[PDB]
Amino acid sequence: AVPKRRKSRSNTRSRRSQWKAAKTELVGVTVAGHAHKVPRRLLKAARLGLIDFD
Amino acid sequence: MNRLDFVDKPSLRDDIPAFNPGDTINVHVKVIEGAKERLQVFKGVVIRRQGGGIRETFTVRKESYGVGVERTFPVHSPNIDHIEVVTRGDVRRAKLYYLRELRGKKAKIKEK
Amino acid sequence: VIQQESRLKVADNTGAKEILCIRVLGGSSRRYAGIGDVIVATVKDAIPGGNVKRGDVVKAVVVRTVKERRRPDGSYIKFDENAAVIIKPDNDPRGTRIFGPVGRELREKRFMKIISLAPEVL
Amino acid sequence: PKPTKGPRLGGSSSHQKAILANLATSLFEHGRITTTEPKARALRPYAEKLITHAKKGALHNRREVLKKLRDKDVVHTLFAEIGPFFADRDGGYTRIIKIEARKGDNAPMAVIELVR
Amino acid sequence: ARKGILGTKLGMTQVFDESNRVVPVTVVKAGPNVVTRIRTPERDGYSAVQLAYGEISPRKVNKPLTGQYTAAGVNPRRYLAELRLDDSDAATEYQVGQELTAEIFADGSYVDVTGTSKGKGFAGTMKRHGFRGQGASHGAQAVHRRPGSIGGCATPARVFKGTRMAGRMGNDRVTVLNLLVHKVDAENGVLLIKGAVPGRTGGLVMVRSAIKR
RNA sequence: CAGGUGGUCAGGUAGAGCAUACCAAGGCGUACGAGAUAACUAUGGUUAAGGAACUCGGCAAAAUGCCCCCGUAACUUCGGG
RNA sequence: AAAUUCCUUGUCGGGUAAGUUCCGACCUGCACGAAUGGCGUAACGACUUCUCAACUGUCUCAACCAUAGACUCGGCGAAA
RNA sequence: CUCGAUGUCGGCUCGUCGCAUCCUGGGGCUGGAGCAGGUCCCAAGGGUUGGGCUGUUCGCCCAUUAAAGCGGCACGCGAGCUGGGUUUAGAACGUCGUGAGACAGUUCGGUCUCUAUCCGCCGCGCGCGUCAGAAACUUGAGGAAACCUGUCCCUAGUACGAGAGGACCGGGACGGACGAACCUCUGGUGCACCAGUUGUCCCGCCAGGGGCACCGCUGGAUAGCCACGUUCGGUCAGGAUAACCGCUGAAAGCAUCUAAGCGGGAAACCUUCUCCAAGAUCAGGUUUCUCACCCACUUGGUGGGAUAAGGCCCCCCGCAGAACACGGGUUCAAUAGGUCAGACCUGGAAGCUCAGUAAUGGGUGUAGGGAACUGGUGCUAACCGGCCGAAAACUU
Ligand SMILES: [Mg+2]
Ligand SMILES: [Mg+2]
Ligand SMILES: [Mg+2]
Ligand SMILES: [Mg+2]
Ligand SMILES: [Mg+2]
Ligand SMILES: [Mg+2]
Ligand SMILES: [Mg+2]
Ligand SMILES: [Mg+2]
Ligand SMILES: [Mg+2]
Ligand SMILES: [Mg+2]
Ligand SMILES: [Mg+2]
Ligand SMILES: [Mg+2]
Ligand SMILES: [Mg+2]
Ligand SMILES: [Mg+2]
Ligand SMILES: [Mg+2]
Ligand SMILES: [Mg+2]
Ligand SMILES: [Mg+2]
Ligand SMILES: [Mg+2]
Ligand SMILES: [Mg+2]
Ligand SMILES: [Mg+2]
Ligand SMILES: [Mg+2]
Ligand SMILES: [Mg+2]
Ligand SMILES: [Mg+2]
Ligand SMILES: [Mg+2]
Ligand SMILES: [Mg+2]
Ligand SMILES: [Mg+2]
Ligand SMILES: [Mg+2]
Ligand SMILES: [Mg+2]
Ligand SMILES: [Mg+2]
Ligand SMILES: [Mg+2]
Ligand SMILES: [Mg+2]
Ligand SMILES: [Mg+2]
Ligand SMILES: [Mg+2]
Ligand SMILES: [Mg+2]
Ligand SMILES: [Mg+2]
Ligand SMILES: [Mg+2]
Ligand SMILES: [Mg+2]
Ligand SMILES: [Mg+2]
Ligand SMILES: [Mg+2]
Ligand SMILES: [Mg+2]
Ligand SMILES: [Mg+2]
Ligand SMILES: [Mg+2]
Ligand SMILES: [Mg+2]
Ligand SMILES: [Mg+2]
Ligand SMILES: [Mg+2]
Ligand SMILES: [Mg+2]
Ligand SMILES: [Mg+2]
Ligand SMILES: [Mg+2]
Ligand SMILES: [Mg+2]
Ligand SMILES: [Mg+2]
Ligand SMILES: [Mg+2]
Ligand SMILES: [Mg+2]
Ligand SMILES: [Mg+2]
Ligand SMILES: [Mg+2]
Ligand SMILES: [Mg+2]
Ligand SMILES: [Mg+2]
Ligand SMILES: [Mg+2]
Ligand SMILES: [Mg+2]
Ligand SMILES: [Mg+2]
Ligand SMILES: [Mg+2]
Ligand SMILES: [Mg+2]
Ligand SMILES: [Mg+2]
Ligand SMILES: [Mg+2]
Ligand SMILES: [Mg+2]
Repeated sequence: AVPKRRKSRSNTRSRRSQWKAAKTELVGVTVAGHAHKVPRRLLKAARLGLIDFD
Repeated sequence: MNRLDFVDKPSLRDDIPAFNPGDTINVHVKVIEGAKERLQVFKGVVIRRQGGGIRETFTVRKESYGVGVERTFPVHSPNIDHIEVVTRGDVRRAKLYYLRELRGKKAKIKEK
Repeated sequence: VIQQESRLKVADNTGAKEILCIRVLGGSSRRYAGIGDVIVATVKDAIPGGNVKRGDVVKAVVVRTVKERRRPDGSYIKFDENAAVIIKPDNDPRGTRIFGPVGRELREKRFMKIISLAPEVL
Repeated sequence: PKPTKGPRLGGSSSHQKAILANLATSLFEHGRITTTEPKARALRPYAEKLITHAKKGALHNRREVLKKLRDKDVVHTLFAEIGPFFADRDGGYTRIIKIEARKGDNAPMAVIELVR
Repeated sequence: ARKGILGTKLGMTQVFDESNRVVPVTVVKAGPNVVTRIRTPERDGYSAVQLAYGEISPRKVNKPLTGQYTAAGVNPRRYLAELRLDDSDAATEYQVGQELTAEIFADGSYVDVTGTSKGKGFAGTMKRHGFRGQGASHGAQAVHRRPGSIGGCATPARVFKGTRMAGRMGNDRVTVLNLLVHKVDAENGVLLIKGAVPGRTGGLVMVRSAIKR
């Protein structure tokens, strides 16, 4: 099927606004006297030094 | 063990012999013909066990008048009076479904 | 189990050797025919010079079924060929005796003359 | 072990036996493997059932490991080093540690390593 | 007037009755319950009775729900449901804190057993509603399990409400009526109930005495 | 760009074979991925009892299948079939 | 009664439990016919048509399993 | 009305509606003895089969059934399927035309396109509202689904009838079709299960195994999912009624179901049974829990900050599942994996040893290998943590 008519501004901005990024949360890590922020799912590898903080 | 072994424990029957697929077995079945209570004998060849305790079944097989007939009883069924072991058997499988397509003298299971 | 277009061996001496199911009597749109069920049939093979001919429309009760049949005692029963006996309209066989064993479910369907002529009734 | 509920690793199920055979060879050889995370949840019941054959140490258990590992230089270190090291540990021989997901496909990654 | 109890589906097994027939049963641990609340018509508008069931650690129960058992003098349970009674001689036989066990049913009685059925996921039309499907050969281009038509034509230019389509099946509240209680087992807190019983093995099941009989 | 393009060389084990299966010499993993038991569609597999009752129609699928030895009909233009 | 027959599912015999199709005939050939050949014919056909044996998910009546998609996440990113 | 396109017959799948009713249900009249009928009245709740022939609708026929209803919806339904018929190009037969050709004559062959924007519909979430913030259990305004029926026995060979034949009303038993739940049994499936085996290559070789050949093929196969399987359902009783049957009774001293008034009365109607449901914006009810700060301004039912009860994200998973949701668990832990022991499937492992010229067979041994189902075990991962989140008053 093809679109019958073009959508209005109020109809194409309502759907497009629901395409967004779900931000993750961050916790505190102390490594070598330095503080950083990783997600909690990577909390073990930060303490094992397996996270390059760049 | 299972979760439901404290329910099936009073319904189990001791004094049932230890047979295997390939044996030849007499099975004494209680039959009610009106109000008579006679006792009919089924002599055949054990081909199957599908275990589980109270739910275990076996399948025997004979050749009545040129027509193969199977009966599938439950073990621990009180319609079986007593099972009596006649002849052992020397088989390699455990379900013996090749006996269904062999007639007559070619269904001879070995002795020991 | 037997439905329309099934071919059955015939377990008596009426001359018919193989019939072909047409209906399964006992209600409307009935699909299957176990042991002890009347069947309208058509005789597709017959011995030359007999009581029945090829092309007759007879009735018949099923006595042997390859599909397993549950009995109320927990047991099961399973024959190796499908067999029927041609009956009269008073539940009596047309022939004089029955070849092969027949099932015990003929005993509650009030077919008492077929059991007494059978060699072995299981 | 528990079979894979779902589509198998690498497409076919013939390929899943090959991927799990080459990851257990590399895990026993090095002691630490960086791989994707669903290929590391699958590895963990498969390598702990090859140390249990190695802890028993019989000939018949060695002939059973050789059904899965086609590398004799790592069957030796499984029966001479990895086997007797875990002799006083009742199961649980590996550890999965989650790493940053990799660029290019956002495939989440984990490391699987032996315990000590 | 209508007795009721809360239990757990433990599985199915078989058993043999007095005339040597086979009876497929379903073990339901109609466990020890406690009353914990009574609905009266001058306070609530109807008449019923709560029933608490199931062992739970007292730290998994939060502070609002812990207080509802404290005004009843009862240690907290896991599940809690009501037994809807009728308003004729309503609730004299229930008191708060009363123990209900599995031997309030007798052998040969009939029960209505209700629970939450098993999830079948997002199911199509030949599984959720028993459609026939089109043919599997003779040219049938890609319609082996599709529904086909769903309406008429330009009159009416709409699909009617209630049309049978695909979607999620299962997870429904299902009551199966008139099941025979084969044997009550007071030592184990076990009913043996003939036949199928809705739910997964381990789920919450309400057992009530039947009215159709 | 799943299409088209003439000629030469062409190993092993099984095999009648340049078929097919598995391999050598030598090449290649060919250029979006990671996941995930939804419906439905494609591509393959299996199915109790019945066996064309399907359908415009046995379409599709299933079946038959190799070597050696016996044996082989109507009809025929004497080759055949 | 045909690759020709409108009336027409002509009528008669055979085949199936039931045969508008099929095979054999009648002749009442709407409107066959002798090199725009008439009537036959062994062989041969990815032809048209009818029946039978064997076989099976075509079907009664569907159920399960794997894969490529569909669905989720990251990248690129069109069209009628 | 549509020619800058509104795609035709039948079948398939899925329906929905009317009653001009085929069956079942209720009645009047009868040239109704009974049994079965004829005709008319009321009634749409459900039910209404499988084949042969034809492209067929129509129609005949076979075998059944309680019956095999007649019609509307673009002669319902091709962005759902089919393409046999019809309406392209090929070819032939008959007839017409000197001919090209033609024939609501016949015959054989003949591409069925489309990634769903909007409304509709089946599902499932996010957001805010419900005058504080939360948690648990609920009433049901209003809707959805379901509604079919047979044979046999007893009452009784009684009522009726010269005979043949043969009941209404009540009571009981066993089925068919349909539906929903379910996996104990039967049966099917089984892509990390066990075993047999062919060809070939590799592991140095023998022995033992493995890769690939549709899972190479073959024999089985627990869990899960299922039907062919198990179990259950359509019930009982009330309320108001249709046709029809009355009671009392005038106008009209009689009579009349009616004008006042009161009853009987069916599968239709409303309750009762199962299910969804307070987004029912009148946004409900019973309870318990938190029941507390701090800062600034223009002192506002104002903005910020920090919390409580509680929840979410993350994590370990599920028989919960497209995402999301829902449910269990997080060291005070048996959630998953391991491990240990049972259950179950397979069918007697390797190694050694004995018998045999060998192929192979016996012993050690209900062996060994193994997944889902049950129970113990604190060994691996459930972590040393983030984000949300509580009240102007006033009138009687
Ligand atoms: Mg066993
Ligand atoms: Mg699986
Ligand atoms: Mg993929
Ligand atoms: Mg393979
Ligand atoms: Mg599921
Ligand atoms: Mg189908
Ligand atoms: Mg296509
Ligand atoms: Mg297809
Ligand atoms: Mg190219
Ligand atoms: Mg060429
Ligand atoms: Mg070669
Ligand atoms: Mg080749
Ligand atoms: Mg390329
Ligand atoms: Mg899939
Ligand atoms: Mg089949
Ligand atoms: Mg078969
Ligand atoms: Mg056949
Ligand atoms: Mg045929
Ligand atoms: Mg069909
Ligand atoms: Mg048909
Ligand atoms: Mg047909
Ligand atoms: Mg073909
Ligand atoms: Mg083929
Ligand atoms: Mg020929
Ligand atoms: Mg012809
Ligand atoms: Mg004719
Ligand atoms: Mg002819
Ligand atoms: Mg002429
Ligand atoms: Mg001439
Ligand atoms: Mg001429
Ligand atoms: Mg010619
Ligand atoms: Mg994307
Ligand atoms: Mg034009
Ligand atoms: Mg236009
Ligand atoms: Mg049409
Ligand atoms: Mg009417
Ligand atoms: Mg009448
Ligand atoms: Mg209707
Ligand atoms: Mg009603
Ligand atoms: Mg209609
Ligand atoms: Mg139409
Ligand atoms: Mg129509
Ligand atoms: Mg359309
Ligand atoms: Mg359209
Ligand atoms: Mg032409
Ligand atoms: Mg001319
Ligand atoms: Mg094509
Ligand atoms: Mg589409
Ligand atoms: Mg209501
Ligand atoms: Mg509303
Ligand atoms: Mg269902
Ligand atoms: Mg089981
Ligand atoms: Mg089974
Ligand atoms: Mg294996
Ligand atoms: Mg060897
Ligand atoms: Mg190779
Ligand atoms: Mg199973
Ligand atoms: Mg009533
Ligand atoms: Mg509710
Ligand atoms: Mg509320
Ligand atoms: Mg949660
Ligand atoms: Mg041995
Ligand atoms: Mg020797
Ligand atoms: Mg084990």
